[PDB]
Amino acid sequence: AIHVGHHTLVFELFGMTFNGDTILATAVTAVIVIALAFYLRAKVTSTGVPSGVQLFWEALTIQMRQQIEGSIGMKIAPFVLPLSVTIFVFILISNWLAVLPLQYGGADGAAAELYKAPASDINFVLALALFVFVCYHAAGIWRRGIVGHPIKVVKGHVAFLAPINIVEELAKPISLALRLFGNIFAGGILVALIAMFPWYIQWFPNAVWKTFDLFVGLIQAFIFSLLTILYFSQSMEL
Amino acid sequence: DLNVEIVAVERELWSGPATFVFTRTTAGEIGILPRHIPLVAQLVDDAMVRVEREGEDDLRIAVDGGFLSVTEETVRILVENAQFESEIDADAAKEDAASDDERTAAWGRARLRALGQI
Amino acid sequence: DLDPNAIITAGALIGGGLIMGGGAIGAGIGDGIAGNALISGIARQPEAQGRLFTPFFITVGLVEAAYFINLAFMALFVFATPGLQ
Amino acid sequence: DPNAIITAGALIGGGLIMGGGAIGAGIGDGIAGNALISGIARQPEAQGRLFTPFFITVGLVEAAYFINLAFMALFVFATPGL
Amino acid sequence: DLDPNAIITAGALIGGGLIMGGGAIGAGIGDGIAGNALISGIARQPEAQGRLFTPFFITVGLVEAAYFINLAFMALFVFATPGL
Amino acid sequence: LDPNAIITAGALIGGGLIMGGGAIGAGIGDGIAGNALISGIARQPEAQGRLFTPFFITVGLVEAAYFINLAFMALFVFATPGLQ
Amino acid sequence: LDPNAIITAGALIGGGLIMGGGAIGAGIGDGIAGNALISGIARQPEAQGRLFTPFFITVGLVEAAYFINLAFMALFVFATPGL
Amino acid sequence: LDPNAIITAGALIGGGLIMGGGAIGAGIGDGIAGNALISGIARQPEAQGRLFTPFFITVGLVEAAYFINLAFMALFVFATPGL
Amino acid sequence: DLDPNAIITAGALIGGGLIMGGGAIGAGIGDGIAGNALISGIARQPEAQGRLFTPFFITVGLVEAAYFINLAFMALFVFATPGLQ
Amino acid sequence: DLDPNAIITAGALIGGGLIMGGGAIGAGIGDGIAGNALISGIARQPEAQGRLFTPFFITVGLVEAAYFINLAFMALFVFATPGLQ
Amino acid sequence: LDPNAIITAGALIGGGLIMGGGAIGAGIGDGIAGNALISGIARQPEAQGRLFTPFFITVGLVEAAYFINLAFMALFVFATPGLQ
Amino acid sequence: MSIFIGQLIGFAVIAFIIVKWVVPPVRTLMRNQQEAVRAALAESAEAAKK
Amino acid sequence: SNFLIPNGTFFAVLIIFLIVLGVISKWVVPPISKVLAER
Repeated sequence: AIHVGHHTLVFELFGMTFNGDTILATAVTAVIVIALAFYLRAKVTSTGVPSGVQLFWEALTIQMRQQIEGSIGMKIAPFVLPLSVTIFVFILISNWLAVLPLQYGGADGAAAELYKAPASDINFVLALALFVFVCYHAAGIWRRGIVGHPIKVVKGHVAFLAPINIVEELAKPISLALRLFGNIFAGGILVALIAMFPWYIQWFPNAVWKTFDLFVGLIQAFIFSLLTILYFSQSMEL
Repeated sequence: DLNVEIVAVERELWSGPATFVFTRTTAGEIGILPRHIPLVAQLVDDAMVRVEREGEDDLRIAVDGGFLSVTEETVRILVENAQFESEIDADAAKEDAASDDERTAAWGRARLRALGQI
Repeated sequence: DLDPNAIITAGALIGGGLIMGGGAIGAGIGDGIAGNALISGIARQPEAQGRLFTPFFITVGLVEAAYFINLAFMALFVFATPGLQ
Repeated sequence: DPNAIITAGALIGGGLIMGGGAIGAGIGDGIAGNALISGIARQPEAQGRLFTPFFITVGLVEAAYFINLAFMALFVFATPGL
Repeated sequence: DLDPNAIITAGALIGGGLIMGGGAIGAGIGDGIAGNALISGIARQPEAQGRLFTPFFITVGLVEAAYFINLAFMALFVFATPGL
Repeated sequence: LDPNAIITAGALIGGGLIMGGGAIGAGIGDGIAGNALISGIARQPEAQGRLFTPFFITVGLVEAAYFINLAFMALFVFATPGLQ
Repeated sequence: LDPNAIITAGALIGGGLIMGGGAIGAGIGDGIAGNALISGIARQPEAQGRLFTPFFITVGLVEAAYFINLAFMALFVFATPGL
Repeated sequence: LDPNAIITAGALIGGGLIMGGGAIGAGIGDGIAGNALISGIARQPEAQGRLFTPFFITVGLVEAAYFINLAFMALFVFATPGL
Repeated sequence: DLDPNAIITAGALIGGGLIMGGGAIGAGIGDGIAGNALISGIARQPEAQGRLFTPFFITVGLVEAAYFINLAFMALFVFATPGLQ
Repeated sequence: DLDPNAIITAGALIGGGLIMGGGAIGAGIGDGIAGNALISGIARQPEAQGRLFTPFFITVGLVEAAYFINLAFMALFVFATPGLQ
Repeated sequence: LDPNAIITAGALIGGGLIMGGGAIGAGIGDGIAGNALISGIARQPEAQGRLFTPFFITVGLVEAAYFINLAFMALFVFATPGLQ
Repeated sequence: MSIFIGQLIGFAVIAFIIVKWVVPPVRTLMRNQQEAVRAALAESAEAAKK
Repeated sequence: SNFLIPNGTFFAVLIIFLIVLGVISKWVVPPISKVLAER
């Protein structure tokens, strides 16, 4: 079978269900990010040659900066940069960790994954997308006031197209979330499907698919971060 | 027929009626007919211009620093310099091509194209 | 002898699938074309980036709206099927 | 049940209507936006100059789209021949 | 057994849906292309508008006309269904 | 399960398909030819008179097929082959 | 029900698909070829005649395949295979 | 409901789909190739001949797929597998 | 009599097939168009290549979404079919 | 009161027709576009002919590649229908 | 009528749709990308190598979808969900 | 089990490909950035000395 | 099944992310900005 779904380690609290597997995956990604941050702080050396982690972090910051000023300056949105770089590294680590060999057999004839990327769960992508949604909506709010924010978003660039603009205010979150989900969810299916062949034929197609999935995860992380910055700039204007 | 005017910086070279003007602009080979649209283009570094009249042998001219300007009433080729096939000596065209300097090599290549060697 | 709800459901899912096929095609091609325009504009004028967003965001916007409108009605077809009985 | 079959056909027809409308509207808007983007890139000062024809085209395209919307609404809700 | 008119109506609605799908696709795409041409012409030359509408409208006609035809004829499918 | 019901259903489906396809083809072709005409006129107003001669040719090739569709489409629904 | 009714219904649907595909192909191809012809004429009016030789070569070709569909669609609705 | 009857109905609908796809592809590809040829000749009328040779390598290949469709459609309709 | 779940699942499979068809067509067209823009821009001026990767990766992002989102919905059609009874 | 294999084969024929039609459409469009590129290049730079064939063969290759897979899938569908009873 | 028969027929048709769309998208996208690459090589003879790096990415982005869809055929034909 | 072995072989192939082709260039870029910053600091020291 | 509907995990994930964000807010981004400004 394929058993698409089947969240493991599920539990309940305060009358609400929680998926243990996705929570564990996001915890692993978060602890890896925090470990990298601590490693950077330990080996932070402006005067000396920067460490590899310092090179990585400064590369990410320089990128996200460049796009920011290309769209809007720091002083207008100082806090966007940390948000975007976070989102980026978090999603990238979440997607890349999946490359590790954590696929086994459940004795049922169907493969199982010990570490499933959180983006492959609707909860993670919805959390990220709604967090960004609230963040830049509030950013625009106090950029041009509570009263003016709905007016500007409704009128958009051209007032007489007001209805269409409204749909966009609903589209951006969903489009931000679902795409990411899909981008990762396919992999979860694909690898499972790749388990249909024997090992001596399963090794190759899985190799190719995961090799491409690395680039896919990188591209999706970059796209989500850039679109977050871009929407932040859109909401914070004039 | 269209009025071809091959004109250089130092003087005018040739003028008269023509039925076809083939050349190699930077974008690509272009053939101008009597009612071509107005146009301004830059001839390639080693451009060659072939002019065909009504029943007369084509004039093949090796052009350096060429600019083509076509109008509904006249067509002009403003060249930094330009030499006709008859005056072009094959030995120089062969020997100066593929030289150290790009400009001289292009000029030699244009002369060879005018002769036919390319 | 078949459940009327079964036939209605099959029709509703096929209709929603068609709606989303059309919406996906339209959105993908429209966004690709708008992105081609934006990329060409950037290639010609690297500094035009900002001023080119107001056009681009409009186009994508329109395109996206149409697509997402379809999305809504597809849900309407599937989750709350009109005429279901 | 005749009603079941006719209604299923109605939903499928509405789906076709919306699929075609979505394809047409999306691609037409993309093409008009490509034109507007190119015009802005080449002539940044034509912004207001270029809005007029672009919204003419967009309005016509969305008019076709909304006609399809209305007829889908007719099919799904006020299905003839029920 | 089933009422034949049920199958007739279902087929007619499917046909009308196909007609609308094709007409909408054609009209949207053609109108978008004509508008692209008009926008590019205006951008590259400001004051041809007074002339540019003369061909453009024609073109839109040649496009929208077809749409309307579909529209009109689609009524025949949904209301005056042949062999009903 | 009346047979003529199936006959009419198939005929109407086929007619809708042909009408949609003809609409798509006519719309796209008219739009593309109109884009060519509009750009040509924009570059040079004098050519407006000339360009109609080739442009009107293209529409003739395109619309013909569309108007052929309708024709053959009329065959299926109004007089369905194989209908008894 | 009569199987032959199913055969001819499938034939009608197949013929509709054939004719629709032929129509789309012919319309798109003729539109593109005419766009090329119109642009060329606007460019080089004196090449007008010289442009019809390739244009028709495309046209007749684009129509050719289209007409083949007709040459077969009628068969589907008049000589239905397996009837 | 004769089994072979449904087999033939499905085969006819198939054949129709194959023809629709093949006609669409052939028509559009031929139109695009003809557009390239016409634009090339209009820009450079004297190159007409030298343009035909590559133009065929494109067109001669486009219908290579289209005709293939016909072939398999025969296998669909005239000799239907599993009939 | 025929099982209602069987016909419902057949309709769901057809809907998912349409979802994939539309999504893949849109994705292919959009990726091709955006890549054409990127390639033309790089060829015209290689020095600008580094910049073009930013808008280009936007375009694909605005296109792949319209496709991958559909993939998600396709799952909803095939794995958890609404009204499966 | 019907042979299941009949329905299976009808569905397989419909599916294979979709396969082959989509493959033909993609192959034709891609071949035409690549050939347009080649013809424009040859017209503008006749000397470039020897250079242009190498990339063109690649462009067609992939464009034809997909086609043959669909062609190959004929063997899988109209002769080796999976799920055949 | 065994339900699995209807399920398998639906799965076959769905897979046919999946690959039809996948091939249409992949073929057209690869053709467009190759058009860009060929024109670029014609314009700048030596650019060919430096044009592969973007072009392949486009191909990688295109074939991806096709490859993805190529998997679901199995999922539809060899592992049809809800086959029961 | 068997699928686990196949996946392990696939991961080994992926790692081999990465180390063989993508690791050298990323390492080269890292070393280039290190050398650039080293040269910048050396030039700052040289400017102070001057 | 019913993949789209989110569970309580929606909330928990935010916590994790927020925590990570906190670090990037203060202990990653500002030090790197200082380093780049100094350089």
